[PDB]
Amino acid sequence: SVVVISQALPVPTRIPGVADLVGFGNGGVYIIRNSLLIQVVKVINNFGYDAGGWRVEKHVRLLADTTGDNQSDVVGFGENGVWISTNNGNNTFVDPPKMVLANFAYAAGGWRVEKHIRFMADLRKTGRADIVGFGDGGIYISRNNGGGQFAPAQLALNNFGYAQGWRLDRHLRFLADVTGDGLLDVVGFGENQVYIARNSGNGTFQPAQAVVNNFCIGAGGWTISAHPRVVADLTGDRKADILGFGVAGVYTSLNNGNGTFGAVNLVLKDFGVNSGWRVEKHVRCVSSLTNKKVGDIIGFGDAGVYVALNNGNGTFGPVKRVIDNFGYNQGWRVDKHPRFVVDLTGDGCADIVGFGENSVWACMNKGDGTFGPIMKLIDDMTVSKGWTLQKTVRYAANLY
Ligand SMILES: C[Se][C@@H]1O[C@H](CO)[C@@H](O)[C@H](O)[C@H]1NC(C)=O
Ligand SMILES: C[Se][C@@H]1O[C@H](CO)[C@@H](O)[C@H](O)[C@H]1NC(C)=O
Ligand SMILES: C[Se][C@@H]1O[C@H](CO)[C@@H](O)[C@H](O)[C@H]1NC(C)=O
Ligand SMILES: C[Se][C@@H]1O[C@H](CO)[C@@H](O)[C@H](O)[C@H]1NC(C)=O
Ligand SMILES: C[Se][C@@H]1O[C@H](CO)[C@@H](O)[C@H](O)[C@H]1NC(C)=O
Ligand SMILES: [Ca+2]
Ligand SMILES: [Ca+2]
Repeated sequence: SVVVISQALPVPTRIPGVADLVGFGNGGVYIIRNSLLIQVVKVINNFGYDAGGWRVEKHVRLLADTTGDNQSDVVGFGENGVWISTNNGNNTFVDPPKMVLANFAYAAGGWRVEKHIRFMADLRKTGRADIVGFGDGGIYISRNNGGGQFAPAQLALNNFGYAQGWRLDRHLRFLADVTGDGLLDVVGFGENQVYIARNSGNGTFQPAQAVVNNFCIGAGGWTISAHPRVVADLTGDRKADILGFGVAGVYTSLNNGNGTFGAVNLVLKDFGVNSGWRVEKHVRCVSSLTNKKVGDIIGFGDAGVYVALNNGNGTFGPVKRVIDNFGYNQGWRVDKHPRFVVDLTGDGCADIVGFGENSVWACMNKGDGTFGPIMKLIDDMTVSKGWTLQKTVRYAANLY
């Protein structure tokens, strides 16, 4: 499946891939390299709660390739600017980080976790991640001109910003290719319409175009607290479609192929509020689990993990419980135990990793959307080793 950057998952992972694990702990940054030797390595004495005063409430911490060598660097939007530790290539990183731009920060430009969104993305096909922010007046970009040189921020589009009424408690904003040129476009679930804005590839987006009168707070009664929405390729043409977990179950609107969108249809009477699914209890994801390389549905429910496989065209097979674990009944909690659907093995069929109370656990896809046994990875990066959602940030990420 394709590169989509979302609020929930701001660090995309590759399909196929062998993702690593990265934790911003109280003491700094730690990695678990996906390899024959599984261990935790501390790489940076910074970007932590007690290593630089980093706070989930004020600061943003991401991974992105900022040089074009396909190795992920550590990027932090700190108190007064953007800080970067680059990947040295050998399971080490530059420490300390350097400040590349005095903007996109709590005390540089007045950026706020409660009002604004900050991502890193290669928006101009340079091979390097630019800084992209949904701020007050619209979307701002700072161009990554290479050699650690980031240009002053410029307005990319006067839309999708706080000034245009966009709110984190009502609306959703994504970056995803909806046209097929490989450039990430804006997809925004607004007050009463889904909008797209076409990336021109030059640090600007085209005027926003309304494409769907649904999936929004004021179009079908879609709420942030009950009804998660995602953007993903459901058909295999590498153009993103829309999928929402609504009241009756799963609704889609399929891309016509040019970034306009078709009718909204209920495609599966499961994974929705009426089947007992709750944002506070459960995790719902779309990722490629099969050799069809299309979005399949995965839900971490009460009794375990449930999967519905896409036939290749956006229609879905029966729901099956594939793993009797990682579920609310087994003690897993949204507010304690991060769970990700990510390729860990390199076959293109996403696997499961969960940061449990005591250990990190994985479960491998057999290659067909069914799963083997649960595997212990390590006894670290967990609640009992001092990791909480309030004070730490954890990701699956392809470091290399
Ligand atoms: C006075 Se901000 C503080 O600066 C030091 C370097 O002086 C840096 O090590 C920290 O990471 C940074 N923390 C944040 C949150 O920005
Ligand atoms: C790239 Se900072 C951005 O700068 C413009 C002018 O440059 C200012 O009006 C914005 O309010 C400020 N902050 C945010 C959060 O959008
Ligand atoms: C009256 Se809603 C408002 O409409 C205008 C015009 O279409 C659009 O440019 C804004 O982005 C949209 N804002 C949200 C939050 O939906
Ligand atoms: C009163 Se539910 C509402 O039903 C209509 C069709 O009746 C559908 O278009 C909406 O998308 C759906 N909203 C959610 C959140 O499920
Ligand atoms: C009483 Se849990 C329930 O089990 C059925 C199958 O028995 C499954 O199809 C549902 O989607 C699942 N819901 C949740 C929240 O896990
Ligand atoms: Ca595009
Ligand atoms: Ca796999």
